[PDB]
Amino acid sequence: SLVMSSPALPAFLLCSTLLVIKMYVVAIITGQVRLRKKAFANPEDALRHGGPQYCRSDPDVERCLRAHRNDMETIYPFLFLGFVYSFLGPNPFVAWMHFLVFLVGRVAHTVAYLGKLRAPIRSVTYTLAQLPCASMALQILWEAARHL
Amino acid sequence: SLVMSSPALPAFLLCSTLLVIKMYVVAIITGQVRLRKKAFANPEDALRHGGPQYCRSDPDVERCLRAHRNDMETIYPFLFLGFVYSFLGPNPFVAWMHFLVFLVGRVAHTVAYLGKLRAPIRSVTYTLAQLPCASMALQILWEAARHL
Amino acid sequence: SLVMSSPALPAFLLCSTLLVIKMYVVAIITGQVRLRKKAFANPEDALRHGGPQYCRSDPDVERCLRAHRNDMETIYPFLFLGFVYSFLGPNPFVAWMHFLVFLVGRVAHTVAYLGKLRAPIRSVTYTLAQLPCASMALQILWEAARHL
Ligand SMILES: Cc1cccc2ccc(N3CC[C@H](C(=O)N[C@H]4CCO[C@H](CO)C4)C(C)(C)C3)nc12
Ligand SMILES: Cc1cccc2ccc(N3CC[C@H](C(=O)N[C@H]4CCO[C@H](CO)C4)C(C)(C)C3)nc12
Ligand SMILES: Cc1cccc2ccc(N3CC[C@H](C(=O)N[C@H]4CCO[C@H](CO)C4)C(C)(C)C3)nc12
Ligand SMILES: CCCCCCCCO[C@@H]1O[C@H](CO)[C@@H](O)[C@H](O)[C@H]1O
Ligand SMILES: CCCCCCCCO[C@@H]1O[C@H](CO)[C@@H](O)[C@H](O)[C@H]1O
Ligand SMILES: CCCCCCCCO[C@@H]1O[C@H](CO)[C@@H](O)[C@H](O)[C@H]1O
Ligand SMILES: CCCCCCCCO[C@@H]1O[C@H](CO)[C@@H](O)[C@H](O)[C@H]1O
Ligand SMILES: CCCCCCCCO[C@@H]1O[C@H](CO)[C@@H](O)[C@H](O)[C@H]1O
Ligand SMILES: CCCCCCCCO[C@@H]1O[C@H](CO)[C@@H](O)[C@H](O)[C@H]1O
Ligand SMILES: N[C@@H](CCC(=O)N[C@@H](CS)C(=O)NCC(=O)O)C(=O)O
Ligand SMILES: N[C@@H](CCC(=O)N[C@@H](CS)C(=O)NCC(=O)O)C(=O)O
Ligand SMILES: N[C@@H](CCC(=O)N[C@@H](CS)C(=O)NCC(=O)O)C(=O)O
Repeated sequence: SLVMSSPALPAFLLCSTLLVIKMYVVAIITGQVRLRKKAFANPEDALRHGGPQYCRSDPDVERCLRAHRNDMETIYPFLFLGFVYSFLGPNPFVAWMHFLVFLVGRVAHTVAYLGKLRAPIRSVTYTLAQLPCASMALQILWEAARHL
Repeated sequence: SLVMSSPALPAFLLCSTLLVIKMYVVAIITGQVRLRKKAFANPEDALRHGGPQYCRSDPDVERCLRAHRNDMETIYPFLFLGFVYSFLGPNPFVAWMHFLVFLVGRVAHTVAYLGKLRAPIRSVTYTLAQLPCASMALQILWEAARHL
Repeated sequence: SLVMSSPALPAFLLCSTLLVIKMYVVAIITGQVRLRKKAFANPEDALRHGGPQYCRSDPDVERCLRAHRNDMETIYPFLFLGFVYSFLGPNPFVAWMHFLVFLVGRVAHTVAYLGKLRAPIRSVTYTLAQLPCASMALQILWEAARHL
């Protein structure tokens, strides 16, 4: 199998796919909140679900959208950086640590966001998860630059 | 050519590039709607196009932005999942079907969204397109996990 | 090193990683603006930073979010298109030019957006940067289609 193209690749693919699934979970939760709170973004949706007054904003729907947006601001860059980093021959354990810190930090971020946990818990989880991303980005920069 | 690195890859690259172009079409439509409805997001834009009163929201611009955001929530994960899945040696026809269902579902989603089609047409197209994404994600999970 | 899998790859990886870092800079700036203007998105954040009245919108925070969103609408597609394009055996100089126009255009876009530069400076930088993206997308389409 081509999953063994590099020793770090299986770990990267596991963490990254779990994070994609975690984003899908946020999308599904958002839909559930829209239904339960009757807060739809579109008149056509609202008319099917009780009337035009249900095309409206809701603070919990907005919170779900913020968590999903923050995921897009961070997880998408990781999918790129982690893939490239997997092929730079990093120490297997060190690579695993980078991916695991990102995975745990991001899952914790969504829990802290949707769970409305006290500040600065969410901010700390965000920062933690970005650390391995910064590390991988710098490593890629050096490797790319030196091959120019 | 390296497009033949796997039998499923050409189909994946065709569908994924068409979807990127489809996102670009949404960006261009959004700009056209801003101009036609004189609804700009920035004072500097509004002042060039008739006055400060034209820095304002518009329901059709907001709808375009929702479609584009939903694209980012779904097409970007597909670009990752479909690329990896192409290298897991899937049945060629089965892979083609996964990519085609996603392509058709997503094009239909944008038509249903921007066309203001009755509910639940958009919701159904969304769900349809996510099915092959869930399928690919699970397959990647098993392949990655078993190589740990 | 696997960075030399294709002659264009090091240049692509350099430009793409710099652009990811540039997105991270926008995220950090956004946080600084939230703090300085006391405009937080969440009640839990506001209560830590002076009171519930500080959960509020701010035009500069909104502008930062627009720049970051526009980045997600454009840089993420580039990460995909440029990666694939690097493996289609393009002329090295021509490829470098595609990546450099995108890099310069996007950095200029963020400067024009956050700097509130007069129209149509931002719109021009956006258009410039999209040109190589359109070019790469078409090239990928032909290469993928002909291998079906
Ligand atoms: C992400 C994902 C991944 C994998 C599979 C997925 C399958 C479905 C799926 N949806 C997202 C939530 C969405 C939703 O709840 N929308 C509500 C608001 C508008 O009105 C709707 C009709 O009443 C209900 C749903 C169930 C229609 C489709 N998402 C998926
Ligand atoms: C996505 C894509 C892909 C490939 C090539 C592309 C080329 C351009 C291009 N734009 C997106 C729409 C955008 C727009 O219509 N903005 C209006 C609102 C603000 O004010 C503007 C100046 O009056 C008009 C435009 C034409 C300036 C640039 N997009 C592209
Ligand atoms: C992108 C990136 C890349 C690499 C490393 C990074 C490290 C941190 C980092 N943050 C983004 C900005 C964010 C922020 O300023 N938020 C303010 C608003 C809410 O309240 C906060 C607590 O008072 C302050 C911060 C510093 C907590 C975390 N970003 C990073
Ligand atoms: C990957 C998806 C993670 C979902 C985490 C959801 C955490 C929800 O947690 C809940 O949050 C509520 C406030 O929103 C509180 O009232 C509840 O006490 C708490 O259980
Ligand atoms: C604001 C703090 C966030 C930045 C986190 C820095 C991550 C450190 O990253 C490290 O950088 C070194 C020098 O480039 C490299 O030699 C290491 O391989 C890399 O792990
Ligand atoms: C990939 C881009 C797909 C663009 C699909 C646009 C569909 C527009 O469709 C139009 O929608 C209008 C309401 O918005 C209706 O008034 C019109 O009858 C209908 O033709
Ligand atoms: C809520 C319903 C959405 C989930 C769609 C499930 C997609 C099924 O996906 C299937 O999963 C099987 C078991 O892992 C695998 O053996 C198959 O290869 C895979 O196609
Ligand atoms: C990659 C990050 C680029 C950051 C570019 C920030 C440009 C800020 O530029 C500043 O903009 C202000 C208005 O916002 C003006 O008042 C100042 O004159 C100007 O210096
Ligand atoms: C609206 C204008 C934006 C579109 C920019 C067009 C970019 C041109 O792209 C070119 O297309 C040719 C034909 O497919 C190819 O032969 C070239 O390799 C490619 O560089
Ligand atoms: N887009 C972000 C940029 C900065 C950021 O990502 N901050 C982290 C830590 S405070 C966060 O969880 N932001 C909440 C959010 O993005 O909604 C924002 O507006 O806050
Ligand atoms: N961000 C989405 C998450 C759920 C979702 O993607 N739902 C689909 C089917 S109802 C959709 O088309 N949502 C419209 C949208 O994202 O604006 C939302 O707010 O609805
Ligand atoms: N989502 C974009 C789509 C069109 C676009 O990307 N336009 C460029 C050039 S005018 C832009 O800088 N838009 C500003 C923005 O996205 O906030 C929008 O709403 O304008």
